[PDB]
Amino acid sequence: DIQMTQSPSSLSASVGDRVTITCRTSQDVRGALAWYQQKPGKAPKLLIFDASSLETGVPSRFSGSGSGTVFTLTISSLQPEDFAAYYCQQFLDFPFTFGQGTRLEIKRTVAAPSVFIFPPSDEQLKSGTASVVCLLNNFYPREAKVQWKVDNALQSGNSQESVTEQDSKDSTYSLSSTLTLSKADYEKHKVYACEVTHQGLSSPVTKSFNRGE
Amino acid sequence: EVQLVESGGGLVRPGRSLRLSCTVSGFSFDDSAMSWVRQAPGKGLEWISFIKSKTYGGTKEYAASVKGRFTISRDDSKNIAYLQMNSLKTEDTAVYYCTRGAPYGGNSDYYYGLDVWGQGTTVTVSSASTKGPSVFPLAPSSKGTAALGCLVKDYFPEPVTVSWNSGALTSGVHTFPAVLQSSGLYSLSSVVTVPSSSLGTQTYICNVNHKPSNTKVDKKVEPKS
Amino acid sequence: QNITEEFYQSTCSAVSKGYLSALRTGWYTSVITIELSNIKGTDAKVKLIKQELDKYKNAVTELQLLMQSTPAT
Amino acid sequence: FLGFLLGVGSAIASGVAVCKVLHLEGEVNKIKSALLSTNKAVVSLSNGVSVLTFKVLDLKNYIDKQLLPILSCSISNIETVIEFQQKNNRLLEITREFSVNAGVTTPVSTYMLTNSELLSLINDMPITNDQKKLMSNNVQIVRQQSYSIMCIIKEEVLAYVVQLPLYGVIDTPCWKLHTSPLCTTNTKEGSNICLTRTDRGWYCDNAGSVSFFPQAETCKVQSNRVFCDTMNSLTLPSEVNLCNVDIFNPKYDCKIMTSKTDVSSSVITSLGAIVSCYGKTKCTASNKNRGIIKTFSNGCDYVSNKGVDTVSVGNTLYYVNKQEGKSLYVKGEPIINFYDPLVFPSDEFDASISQVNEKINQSLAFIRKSDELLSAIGGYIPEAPRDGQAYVRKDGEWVLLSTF
Amino acid sequence: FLGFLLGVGSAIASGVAVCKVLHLEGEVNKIKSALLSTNKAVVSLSNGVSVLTFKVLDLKNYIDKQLLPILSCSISNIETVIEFQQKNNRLLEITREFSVNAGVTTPVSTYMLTNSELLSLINDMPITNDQKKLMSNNVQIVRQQSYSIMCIIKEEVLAYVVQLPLYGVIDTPCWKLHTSPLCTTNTKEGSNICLTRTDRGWYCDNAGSVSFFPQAETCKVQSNRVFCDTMNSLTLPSEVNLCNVDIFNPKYDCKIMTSKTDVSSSVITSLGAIVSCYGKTKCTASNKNRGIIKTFSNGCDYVSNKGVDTVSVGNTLYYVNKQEGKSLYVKGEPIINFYDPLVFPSDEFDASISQVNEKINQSLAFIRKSDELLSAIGGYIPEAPRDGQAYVRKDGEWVLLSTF
Ligand SMILES: *[C@@H]1O[C@H](CO)[C@@H](O[C@@H]2O[C@H](CO)[C@@H](O[C@@H]3O[C@H](CO)[C@@H](O)[C@H](O[C@H]4O[C@H](CO)[C@@H](O)[C@H](O)[C@@H]4O)[C@@H]3O)[C@H](O)[C@H]2NC(C)=O)[C@H](O)[C@H]1NC(C)=O
Ligand SMILES: *[C@@H]1O[C@H](CO)[C@@H](O)[C@H](O)[C@H]1NC(C)=O
Repeated sequence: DIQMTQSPSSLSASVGDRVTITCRTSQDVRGALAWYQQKPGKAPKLLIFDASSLETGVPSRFSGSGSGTVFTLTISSLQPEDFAAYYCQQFLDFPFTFGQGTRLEIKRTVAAPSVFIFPPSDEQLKSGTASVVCLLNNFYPREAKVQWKVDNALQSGNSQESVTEQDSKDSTYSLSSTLTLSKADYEKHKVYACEVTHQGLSSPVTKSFNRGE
Repeated sequence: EVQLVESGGGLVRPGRSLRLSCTVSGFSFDDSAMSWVRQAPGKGLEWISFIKSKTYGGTKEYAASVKGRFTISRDDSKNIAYLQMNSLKTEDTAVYYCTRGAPYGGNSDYYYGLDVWGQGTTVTVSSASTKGPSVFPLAPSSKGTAALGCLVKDYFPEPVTVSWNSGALTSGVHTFPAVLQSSGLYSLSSVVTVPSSSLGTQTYICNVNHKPSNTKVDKKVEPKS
Repeated sequence: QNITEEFYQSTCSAVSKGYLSALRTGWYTSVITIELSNIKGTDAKVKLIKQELDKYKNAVTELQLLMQSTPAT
Repeated sequence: FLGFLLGVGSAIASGVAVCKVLHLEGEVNKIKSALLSTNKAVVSLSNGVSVLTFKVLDLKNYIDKQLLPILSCSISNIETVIEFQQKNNRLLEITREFSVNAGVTTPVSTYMLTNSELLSLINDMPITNDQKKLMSNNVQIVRQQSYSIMCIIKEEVLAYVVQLPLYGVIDTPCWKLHTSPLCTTNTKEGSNICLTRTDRGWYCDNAGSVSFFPQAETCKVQSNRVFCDTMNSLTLPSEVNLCNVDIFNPKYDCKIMTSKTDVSSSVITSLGAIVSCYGKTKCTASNKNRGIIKTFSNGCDYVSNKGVDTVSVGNTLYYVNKQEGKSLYVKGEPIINFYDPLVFPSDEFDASISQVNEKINQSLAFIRKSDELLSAIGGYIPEAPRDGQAYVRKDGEWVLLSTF
Repeated sequence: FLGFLLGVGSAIASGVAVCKVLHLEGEVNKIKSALLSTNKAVVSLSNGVSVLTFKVLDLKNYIDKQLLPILSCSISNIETVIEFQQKNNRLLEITREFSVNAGVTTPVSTYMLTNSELLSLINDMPITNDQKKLMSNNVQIVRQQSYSIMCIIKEEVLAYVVQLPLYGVIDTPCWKLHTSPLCTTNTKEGSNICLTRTDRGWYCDNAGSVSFFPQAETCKVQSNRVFCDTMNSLTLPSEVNLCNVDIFNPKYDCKIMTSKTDVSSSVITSLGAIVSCYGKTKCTASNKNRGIIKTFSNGCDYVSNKGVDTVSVGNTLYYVNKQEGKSLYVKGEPIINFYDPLVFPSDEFDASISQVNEKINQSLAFIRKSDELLSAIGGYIPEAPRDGQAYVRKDGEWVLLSTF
């Protein structure tokens, strides 16, 4: 099989900018590439076939170039419609393997997240489990680091994060880190803290609570 | 005019079989070659299968991940293409799209891209049975603007609809995407930011609806000590 | 823009639809004029201006011979 | 192909008519008096026809004013010499072009009429704004569709007619038909039969009918616009288009050409390439990056330019046009298989679908009726022996009356 | 003659493809940046195709540097004016050639590309040394086979593609076939029948087959070198050559053309002249010193150029080519004498030897079946009138059953 490598996985750019995504292949595909555009939830769309040939109905801002091993997809002037995912596909021999993809986000001024912490409800503790929720509201860029500290003990293997899409109005992300524990372990300790690290924050913000309040 | 409609998706237990069927309408089905491409939830596109035209031998080409387990076929008499999924794993839970491979010319056994794409059908492979959700309040125990929410935990299968104040509250609401827990059940959280001064006057109730189990739960979210 | 083409294998032929017409149906005549001059001590420059006037007079003489045979097809 | 079916016309007849009008007395003075003030005017001749008039060069107001007073004489500056050369070069070049082309030149050179002068003439022509726009954006085509007839040089003025084209039909749908031989694919030599559609060329809708141009080489194409000339056309009914979707339609008798010459060839279309690969010839279609992407089987096939750059038939390499558009492949049984090669007319040029079918009806008469007269050779009887008694017919002989 | 058997191709399709590549954004900046130091360089476009690039004229570094500072303004040197004119004349003539030919010119003029620049491109083309030698000694022919497509004039640069030819097949044996009508020589007017070979044109060995050029007027000759174009050719098997030595060979069905128009003509060959003198036409062959040396008999004959200067057929005077070489006269019975005029198909275009033999075998079938069957049959036996009585044959007559 032939290995595909799309670079970069994420690209932040504004409207009207000139962007370039790269697709490296393991072999000489003899100009047998393909570029696809996939909007979230919808089916992908073939943009460029062969190496640079443009499919019918594709705007002139989409350019395909490269040869042999390195191939580039270029958007001359970005438009608000062009923010989606982009995949490269090889068509030399089977299998027609895909690339990892390149997520395209809207560039924005940096905004530090608003941190909230929610202890498990009394209704849930009576069932046997306990879920402590940490909320990072409206931040940029997407990259954010969250650690749970129970009585200053670092947790691992218990957090499970979830992030929303970029807001259609303010273009901000929102993250939800859920720490799941058992009722016995939850009632063993007393201090529970959420440490948030982000570019907008000069120092890591730690929201905490003592069990009981 | 040109349309590809895949059907036959849905829920299936790990280890059994399910047959997807792509109906083609708008062009000559016998002269063209068909392909199956899936996308796992949160993961990228993965090329799965490919069947060539009747003129080129009817040759089935599969990927390494599904070779020996999946089987592609076509019925040219009724313009339809099948993907038989046998010995299904939990990783096979994905959206399956039906595509048409475009030859390097009008007709050639060298293909340059995937011309037409179907809208896709969702296939969920899980051993878990239908279960309603458990809603728990995320109360603001801290004191500008405060945030509160609901925890919709342990439900199967997708999806669930969460609304605030029967649709009155919309601004500042963030319903996070579902996350599959280690138990095989889904769990999401839906939060909302409101001014701190409106807590003592206005009541906030989240309405969590789950049609696969007919479970509608309204949880009133109010603070504590 | 937005051009199609079809190939019919039954007749081994191809039709390229999608063009716009611009057929030449008729003619329009226009008369172009060049007004001439009735022209009937060697310094440095006069030799050149004299042979240039010779070019001019020979041109009008050759055109007088050419218009002699009114065109006809 | 069907260029012999065209009529014969005189191209410069109109300009020459205006020319013969310009020879009349006073006719030149009307123009010289009209352009005495401005450089462009509209003048109605004696016969009432109104024509545009233009004065592009005034050597009179140069030689008689700027050059005459110096002519004992002496030139003081050299700049006047180069100035005179620049003024006279145009007349020299016009004289050359006329003296070579016998007084009628085409296309109209820039010396005969510059772009500024040509655009001015188009701006003042008695036609629509759409026509002015069309002629102004395609001055290269207007130059190639115009003539320059030299008229007269009387009363210290030079005169030549510029015959400009009128585009009376604009923006109606057109289509170009390409054809190629469709032969059988047998293994024996000369046993194959061939059939070719002959109606190839340009077709354009015009006045409830179709204008057909059999020699597409004479039609000039720019962008999606087709500048053809009705002089090289045929006025056909609209039902001619049926021949593309149904060659066996009853409402129009489609024209074909039959033969037995199975040679391989290719016809490059607007969005692809037709390949007729017969015999031991090798025909392929290739892409500039990977190489050969199709090796054609024996027969007539098609390949779109979507991803194909070259098409090679035998020792001939064709580059396909890389124009953007959608190509659709319409399946169908090659009609040559519907025919019996034993009664197929192999010498047919100016033919049609029904003309060949009727020539087949006759051969079916000639063989099934008249040639089967051989069956009546041995099937009849000879005279019995002119002997004494009578004979009866037994077995295949006359065996008398013992049997009695 | 057989030019209709050829395909249809797009000549400038490759150059137009490269041209459309130059319309893309940034491509012009890549070209402009590559030639910032030298005047010629090799540039690979976005699609990977590598093309040579040349800057033949630099008006930017002349108008802005040597002309701009002088433009209070006053010109001091008069030589600088003529210098600017000499620099600008090339752009003016290039503009003329493009604006007349609608942007596509052929052959490539010296204004478009001088001899030094053309030899530079040939020297830097990535092909064999033998190809460089061939193209370098015959620049006039290379110009006659090249195009000049005007592309774009964007961002302070002018750009046009020069589409040069690649001669992939060199030094293989070629030969030119000349044909002329071969008619009978009867005294009656309409009694004559004619037959003519259609295989006339150029033939060249190429890749185990033969490239055939039916329109020999398009093939150019310099010395013993033949510059043809595969675009208007046909890929035939080698066995086609058999038609010269054995027209009745079975391995190739030679193409002929039958008629009844016995008119006199002459075909000037490479080293002689074929003369078809039919009817009361007087055809002679003469020498400039001695005079008439041969009065042709009625028929098709040949005359070598060794000592003959002119050949006259009727009122037509032909000059034979005086190239040095040996001409060989091969006697033989004219094949038209092998045919019977009563079963000879006279209406035949696009025919072959076996195609004539098939129609002759068919006509003889109807004749040998009609007259040999009707005569042997004619003397049969009629029947007695149907009167419910059985008749027996005796003495050539039908007698009723007279037995008791
Ligand atoms: C031939 O005619 C066609 C019309 O038949 C025409 O081409 C059209 O051009 C328009 C340009 O605006 C295309 O419209 C858009 O193109 C963008 C390009 O990225 C698409 O992304 C758009 O899809 C949007 O739709 C979603 C709906 O929810 C949006 O949410 C999302 O942001 C998507 O971006 C949209 O299609 C139009 O598609 C083409 N049509 C065709 C048939 O090509 C033009 O006149 C001619 N074509 C050319 C190439 O010149
Ligand atoms: C021609 O053939 C058709 C059918 O084969 C038959 O009906 C007809 O009588 C024939 N003759 C004519 C003159 O149409």
